[PDB]
Parts: sequence; C-alpha cells; structure tokens
Amino acid sequence: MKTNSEELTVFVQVVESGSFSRAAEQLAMANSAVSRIVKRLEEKLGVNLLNRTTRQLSLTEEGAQYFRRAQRILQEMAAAETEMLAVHEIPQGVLSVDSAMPMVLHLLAPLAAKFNERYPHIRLSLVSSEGYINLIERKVDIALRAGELDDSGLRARHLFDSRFRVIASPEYLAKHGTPQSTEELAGHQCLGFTEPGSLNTWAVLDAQGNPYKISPHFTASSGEILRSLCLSGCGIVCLSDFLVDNDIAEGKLIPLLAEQTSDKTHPFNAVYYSDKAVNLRLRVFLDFLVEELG
Amino acid sequence: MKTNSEELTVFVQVVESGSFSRAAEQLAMANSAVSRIVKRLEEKLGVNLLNRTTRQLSLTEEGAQYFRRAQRILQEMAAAETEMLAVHEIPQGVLSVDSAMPMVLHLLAPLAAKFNERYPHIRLSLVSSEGYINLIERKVDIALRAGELDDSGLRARHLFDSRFRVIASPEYLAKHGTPQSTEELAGHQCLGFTEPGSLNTWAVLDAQGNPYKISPHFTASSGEILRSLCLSGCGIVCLSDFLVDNDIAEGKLIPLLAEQTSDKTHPFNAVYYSDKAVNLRLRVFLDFLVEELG
Amino acid sequence: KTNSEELTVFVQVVESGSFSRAAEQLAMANSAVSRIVKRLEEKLGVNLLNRTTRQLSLTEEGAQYFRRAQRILQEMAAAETEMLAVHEIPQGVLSVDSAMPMVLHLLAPLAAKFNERYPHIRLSLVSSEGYINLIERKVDIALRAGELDDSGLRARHLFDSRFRVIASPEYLAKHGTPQSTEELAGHQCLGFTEPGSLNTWAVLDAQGNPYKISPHFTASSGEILRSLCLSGCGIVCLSDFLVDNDIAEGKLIPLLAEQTSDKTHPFNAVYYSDKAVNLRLRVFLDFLVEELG
Amino acid sequence: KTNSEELTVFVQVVESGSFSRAAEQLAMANSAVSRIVKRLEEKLGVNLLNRTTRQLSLTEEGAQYFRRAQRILQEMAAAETEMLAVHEIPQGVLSVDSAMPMVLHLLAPLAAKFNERYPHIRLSLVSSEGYINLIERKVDIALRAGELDDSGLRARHLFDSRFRVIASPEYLAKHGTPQSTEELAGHQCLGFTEPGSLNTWAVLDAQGNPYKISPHFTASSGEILRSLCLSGCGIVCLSDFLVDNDIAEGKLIPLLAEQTSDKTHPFNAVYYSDKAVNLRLRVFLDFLVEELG
Repeated sequence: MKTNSEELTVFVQVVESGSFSRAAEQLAMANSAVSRIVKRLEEKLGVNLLNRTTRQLSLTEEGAQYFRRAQRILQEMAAAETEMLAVHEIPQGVLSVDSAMPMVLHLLAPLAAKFNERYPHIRLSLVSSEGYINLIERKVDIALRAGELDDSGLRARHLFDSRFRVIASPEYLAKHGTPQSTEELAGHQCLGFTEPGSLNTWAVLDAQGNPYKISPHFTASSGEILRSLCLSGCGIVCLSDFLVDNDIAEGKLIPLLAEQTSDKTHPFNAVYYSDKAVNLRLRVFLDFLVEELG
Repeated sequence: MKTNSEELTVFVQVVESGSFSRAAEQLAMANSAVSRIVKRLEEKLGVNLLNRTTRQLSLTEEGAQYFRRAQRILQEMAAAETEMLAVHEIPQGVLSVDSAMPMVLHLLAPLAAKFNERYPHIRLSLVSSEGYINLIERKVDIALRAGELDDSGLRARHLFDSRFRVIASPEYLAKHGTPQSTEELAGHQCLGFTEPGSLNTWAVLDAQGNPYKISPHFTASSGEILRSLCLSGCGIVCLSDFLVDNDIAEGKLIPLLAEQTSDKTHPFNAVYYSDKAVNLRLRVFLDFLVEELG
Repeated sequence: KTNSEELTVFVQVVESGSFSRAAEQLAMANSAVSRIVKRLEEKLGVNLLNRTTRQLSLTEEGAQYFRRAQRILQEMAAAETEMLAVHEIPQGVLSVDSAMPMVLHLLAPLAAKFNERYPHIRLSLVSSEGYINLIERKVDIALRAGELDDSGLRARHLFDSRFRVIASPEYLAKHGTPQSTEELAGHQCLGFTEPGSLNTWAVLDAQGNPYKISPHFTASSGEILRSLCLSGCGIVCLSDFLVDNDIAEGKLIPLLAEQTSDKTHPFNAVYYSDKAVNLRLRVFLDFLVEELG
Repeated sequence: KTNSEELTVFVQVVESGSFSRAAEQLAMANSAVSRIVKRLEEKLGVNLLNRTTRQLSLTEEGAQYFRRAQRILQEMAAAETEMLAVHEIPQGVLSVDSAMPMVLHLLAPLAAKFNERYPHIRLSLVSSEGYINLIERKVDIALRAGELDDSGLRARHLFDSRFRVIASPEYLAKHGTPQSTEELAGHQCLGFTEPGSLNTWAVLDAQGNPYKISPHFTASSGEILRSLCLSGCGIVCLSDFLVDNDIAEGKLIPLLAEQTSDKTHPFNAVYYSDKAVNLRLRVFLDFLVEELG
C-alpha cells in the first residue's frame, strides 16, 4: 500500500472542488503542493488520472474509476471515525430527511429497521416535499435529492450514481407492440412529468443522437405514480434505475431501446447545512446511508 | 311512489355530512327547513331512520339500508345526467387531479388503465399536494382528500368509506411479540404521523373506551411511507383499510387488535369548485370514481 | 340538478302513448307536462324526443336515457317498498310460473337468499307454457322471455341476454370445431320441436343473415337441449344464462364467437296491475331486478 | 481527523501479535509505534488497547474500529492494484496452497469467474499442512485458518467465520435432536484426530464454558468430518463456510443454534512482503477478499 490518506484526500478534493486552483485554496494548502502530491500520486499509481488538455481538468477513464474508490476510502474512514466518536458521546435527538417519494419507499424505508437497532435513540422524521425550500428551514435537516442545483454554500454528500431506464408493462407490450426505434415512440403511449418539460426529455437518443423529448399522455407528479401507472400498463415511462430495477428483475417491467438509452448516470446526494455537520445525529445517518447503497 | 329526490338528497347529505345541523349548512337551507323534510321522509316510509338517543344522531338498522339505496339513486341519477351531457359534447382536455399519495398509488393507478381507454381524448395529470391551496387557485381541477374540513361552498363529492386497521409485519410480531390488550401497545414500536396530535390519536378504544393516543417513535409525513416502514418491520402503524387490505390478504401484513379497534368509517371525497362542475371532463371522472370504488 | 318530479314525467310520457295522454295518467295539465319535459331535456343537454311526427318518436339518446331513468325510478320505489315491508311483514304463498330454465338457473340459486330476507313468503315455483294460468289468476307472476304481454297486464324488465352457440368439448374433439357459420351444415345441430320458430339462430353468415338450421334431434326445451349438448349430442344455441356457468367449468365451448350475434333479447316478470299492490309480489320483483341486471 | 499511516500501524499492531513485535515488522521504533496508537486513541477518544491482559487485547469497542480499519486498508490496496492492472496483463503460474476445505468450498467454485477475468494466470492449487514450502518459496501464497503466521511474511485477511454444530436428518431421525449442550453426551460426536485441540466445540454448556467432546470416530480433515456427518455418522462441529450450503439444502441440519458461540475466527492468505510486487498475486488476493468477505 504505497498510497496514503493525505494524497487520497487531496486528489478527491481537486475533482469535486472545481479544479487544481479551487482545491488548493479549499484545503489550506499551496498550489505548488497540490500539484506535487497529485503528480506523485499518479506517478506511484502508474497511471495518468486527469488530463490538462481539458479547459477545466477532467478525469480520465482510469482516473475517474479511481476517484469513486478514492471517495469511499475517505468516506468510510471518516464514517468509522464517527462510529467511534458516538461510542462515548451518546447519539440522540430528532432528525428529519426530506426525500423524493420513491427514495423513501425503496431505499430509506427497508433499511430504517436496521438504523433503529444501531441507534434506537434517534427520532427519525422522514418527510416528503417538492423543492429545497424545506431542507434549509431546519424543519427538515437533510435532503436526499438527485439534483445538482445545490450551490448556496450548502453541503452535499454523494450517496450513489444511478442511470435512467426506459420500461413498459408486459400488458402494454402484448397489445400495443414494441417500439423498435426511438422514432416509433411518437406512435405509442407516453408517461412524463407534470413540470414544464424538465424531466420529459429522456435519456434515449434519436437518429440525430439528441436526447429524445416526448409528448406525454399522462403527467404524474411523483416518480412512484409514474411507476404504478407504467406497472398497470398505462404506457412507457422513463425513470431512474433504483426505482424500477427490482421489477425488471421480477419481470413486471420489460426494458426496451436498451441500446439507445444513454448510460450516463446522475448522482443522488444528501444535501445539508454546514453548521449542522457538527451534530452527531446527522453524521451517523449519512455515514450509515452512503455505505448501505454502493 | 311518494318519496321525492329532493328529500332523498336531503337525507343522503345529513348522514355523511355529520348531523342534522352541519347538513343544512352545506345545502343552503335552515335546520328548521331541513328537519321538516327528513321527518316527513320517515313518516311516509313508516319507519325510523334517525336515532338521536345518543349524542350524535346515528342510523337505525333500517336507516342505513335506506341510505345505501338513497345514495346510489342520487349517484346513478347524476350518471344519466352526465351520460346525456356527453352526447352533443365530448370529453377532451387536460384533467389535473391532486390526490394524497396513498390514493393515487392504490386506487387511481390500477384504474387509469380502464379510464384511459374509455376517454382517450382526456389528458390526465396526476399531481399531488399537501394543502387545498392549488385547487383554490384552479391550477388543479379536482382533489381527492379524506378531509372533512371543506365547509367552503366548494363541493365535496363523497367517494367511499374506510375503517382504520392497526397492522404490523409477521417478522416484527414474531420477533417483538403480538400485543393482545390495547394497554400493551405502549411497549411496542408505534409509527405515527409527523403532525402534532392530528391522526396520532389512533382510533382504537382503550380500557376506558377512548381513542388511543400514541407517542410516535418514527414519524413519517405520509400514509404510504408509514406502510413501507411497517411492511419492512419498523413498528406497527395505523392507516386506512384500502391502503393495506390487499397486503394482509397476501399475508405480508398482520391485523392487530380486531376487537379493540373501532368500526366507524372515515369518508373520502373528491372536492372541487361548484362552478367547475359544468365541465363534462371533470363530471365523467367523478362518475367513473364513484362507480369503480363501490 | 335533476329531480324525480320531472324524471317521473318523462318516464310516463314515453310509455303512456302520446304527450296528451301522459297528462291524464299523472293527474296534471298539458301545460304542465310540456314545461317540465322541455326543462329536463334542457338540463340533460340533449333532445330526447322528436315531435315533428304526429306521434312522438324516440331519438336514440332519449330512448337510452329512458331505459336508465326507468331503473332509477324503479329502484326509488324498491327502496320505499323495502321499508314498508319492515313493519308490515310480507307473508303467504307467492306463486311464480316460470320457464323451466329460468327456475333452474336463476331462481333456484337465489331462492335461499330470498328466503332469508323474507322468511314468511312461501314461494311456489311452478312451470307452464302459455300465459293461461297467469291471466286466469292461478299464478301470481310469470317469468318469461316475453314480449307477448299485450293484454293489459304489467311487465317488468329483469335482464337482457345474448345468445351463444356452443358444444361439449368431447363432441368438438370427436367431430371437429366449425370455423365458419356455413361450416355448421356439416355438424350435428340440435333445435326445438316447435316448427322453425326458434331454429333461426343468432349466428350470422357471409350474407349477414342469421343462420337457419335443419335439426335432426329436437327437444321441447332449452334445458333439455342444454343437457343433450353437455352429453355431446351436437351443437345447440341457447341464451347466455343457460350455459355461461358451464363455460366457466369448461364443460361447453363457445363456437363461432365472432359470427355470433351481439344483439340481446329481454326477459320479464309479467303480472297484473291490481296485483301490483301485493306487498310480497312487489318485494320479490325488486329482489330479482336487484340480483339480475 | 485520522490518517492512513495510523490505520496501517494499528491494524498491524493488533493482527501482528504483540506491540513491540509489530514495529520490527513495520520497520519502526517501539517508541514511534506507541506514539501513533496513543495518538490514534486520543483523536478517536476510545480505547483500542487493553494492556491489563498480558498480551494486548481488543477493547470490545475498539475491536470494531479494527475491522473497519482493516477493510479501508484492503480497499485502499485494491484501488492501487486495479490501476496497475490496466497496464500489465498478469500472467504465468500462481501457486495457491490451501486447506482441503477452503479449496473445495471457496476457491473451486470461484475459480471459473477468476479464470475468465484473468485468463493468463494459470492457477496451481495445492494442499500441504505446514508453512514449510511457503517459506521455501515452492508456493506463492498459502490460505490458512492462520493465527500463527508471524515470521515477517505479511498476511492478508480473507474472511471471518463462525463454527456450527450440525448433523444429518437421517442421523437425527435415528438418534433424536438434542435440545441442550449436556444432551450431546449421549449422542455420537465426530472430531479431529489431533489431540484435543479442535475437540473443544464452540457451543457452551449450562456453566458457560465450552464443551469438550470425547469422540469415537476421529477424522484428520474437516472435509472427511463433513462427509462422515452427511452419511449420518453423527454430530460434528466445523466452520460455517465448510457446511452452510448443506444447511441451505436441508442435507445437514443445524443443532443447538442458541448455545453455539457467535464468535468468529479468521482465515488469512500468507505470502512474502517482497512478493507484493507481483500483479498475478495481488489481483488474486483482491479477488478472494472481494468474492468472499
């Protein structure tokens, strides 16, 4: 093990905190030092992590593959620290997590039985709103959202990456047939969101290679409603993977245009206020959360 | 034939809209004028519907059986009113429903399949919200809400009735015991709502004959969340029967305290504007909903 | 915004001959009947009737809402009768002359449930052919697929029913299943003894004409035919309620489903108006309208 | 607030026996190693040391940080090899010397997947009993239930395992299922030939001590004791990995599930520090830790 935390932290800093210059200032260090250690890291690793040929230094396929592990090492290190901190310092008090309805049902609910056995002293308070209004008002403590519009000095925590899907019920397929291409999606039944075309642009690519927009028959607000409608056989809906993965494993929803669907994932991340980070009750939950959903 | 729809409509109101007083209030009529009618309605049938022996009037054994008939008459009268309104007009356009998550997932979702085919020109918009604010602002057309705080001139069309059912998981009960008495509940995990003392007052009669008030450990802000907490062994929870009657039939959930749980039924209704009742689109959706959940 | 006071007036004017005559039965003027009838088809949003003719006619919208409006008013009376029979208990012998297959496949099953609800009515289920017993008052209420009730006596709609050509699976296995209506002429087809009246089935051919059969076996009843059919004697065609049950159990197979007519035929209890005040008769009918349809 | 150097000290100190014995394998002063563990405990604020025991014992609280600190380092070493892997396609012979049970139960089934993943590594699976040939460099790596590897030959932690007392349904039918640890005395128990060592089963008697079986049959290998158990020769106590799937198939039945101890014992790979330059080795370890961990 020729690497250390000091350069696994530093490297992970550069990526997330913009680039080289913004990380040096962030971690109370010189730029000269930030390059020295990172160039050493990629030197001793034997591979080139990031490119200087990008305007803003972007990670290579190799260096990105490292970063995801580089994160978990620092995370479950930091997490295992908290674990020990809470051994003498009793972890208690109310905690509220405003999550999207699907995330609560499929992720939070089942694992909430295990969190109770570890920390039965923490009064959990799962809630469900719409925007980041609630999270910041301290009536909600932490927000589990797949949204990268978190930049108001607030803290975000990477929970998991997860790409979209496109699926339909067996009922619908047996009667209305299957779309061979994405252009045949014009002559089928669609499932989109109530919001003004924000998520209605799917992760499937048309003959041009552009992200395929749609004309929704039904417009459900929540992601779970869409799922229950697509289960029932109201048409074809596009959602995130975790929300519908098991049903593909079951057989209740059959994927189509599997080759056309783009594979670029979107990060789901628990956002919170920086001064609430000193509270152990928040910490123990985040350190509990990111680990259970790799 | 002697009974007139006027007095049938008076009777169906007074029953499901509380007592003698609260009915006349909602129907633009005096209590002296309303009870004049209903007293005549009894004394031509030769039988006693009301029963004011107890504090609030309740239905006699015969008084309820006339209600069941009384309601359907007025229902499928309105349906044939509708059936003709959709002769020289046709149901087309965006229909924006604002329902509680429990309902859209369980009731609407598996019925959209049917509702789709019959009215394929209707663009259904399944939205969801906490308050009635949106509907007042007419950004949603119709809201399905189990709430009887709608004495606002805006119509409140009954849909169905629902008993509560205290339920747990077979993993939870077989690994934390099954409470026999209603006093043994204090030592079991009791999941409730996030709202201070609202529905956390469970409808299960204690040893004195009163609704059981619960100190909630977990506090979920939705009925559907409380289900998936309980379904995966997090504590026993009290919700409406339609939400979980299917699960307990499958055998994945267990009914708790059959005798000590109350039998009176909570009415759910689709509330909306009086002026927006003239919409053939909105009319055929409430017609569909009554004659699919009854 | 509808009401009984007007729904009753429309349900009268249709069945009560012409507009002028409807006012005579309801004990109200012709100035009244026009006001409320015109007001109903105003608040329905449709023109129900057509008064260009000397005798008012039914526009399909008016004729459909009628067969709804009727039931609403039927139910509304059934509701009242249901109460009056609380403290004025219906009792005694109520005889019900009925077509053998109606008794066996509809009544018999429901009888216990009706027994329960009104234990003091001793039913007397019987069978005859004509309307001779009923018109002579030897029976209280006749159950028929019966339009021939032109003799002043009342008729109450129970249910409309489709036809279904079928055959036993063992016959179909041993004689093959016909793919066409004209293919029937090869198979063994069973019909009624009554010359040709009912042996033009409701299964259209290439022409679009309902198929006549030349039967070799002839029973005098739908029930006997049903029994022959089940034993694999041939193909019959009967009403849906005789055989729908056996389709479920898989003892009979639907034949020529697409070629089989979708038109339905009505069933009625027929009885006397003066016998309409019979509180038990009334309750038995309300019971059947409830269970069937 | 922690760092990697102090994890890698603590994890050695614990797993490498003594406190002074770690520093001479870690290439550090006994002064410096104590400074670091005193530092680590300071910033964590929890005892990992238990100097009250002759040898340093793991604080039940600090014992958790070890198995957390152990993985971090394992992962942290996988990231590296993973990066190195992209350049060099690892090849040649890799000699793995394991116990007959580990090979037949852990490697054998996972061999397929590894084969596909690095087709140019020609695995050679052997089985010797000592660390003789590991030391002579006639084998590259040895998987053991090894808590006695302390000759400056760095050892990696594959997995922790529980014991289980189990027996054949055939045997249990013919000799009954014992409800208490004392009842074993009448049942026949099958143990190791090697004087009394693994004849102290991980199931506690009423007192609180373990049980000491007095075996009639004596097999030399936990795999033979597995085949003897299956044939219903009697009750045996082996590690969980050696029997879990037979319990999964209902071919073996678990006994005394409650009196059985929930304490785990470790299996470790054993190779030279200088042979961590291999990619063939590194990737096979990274594989074994990943699949079964």
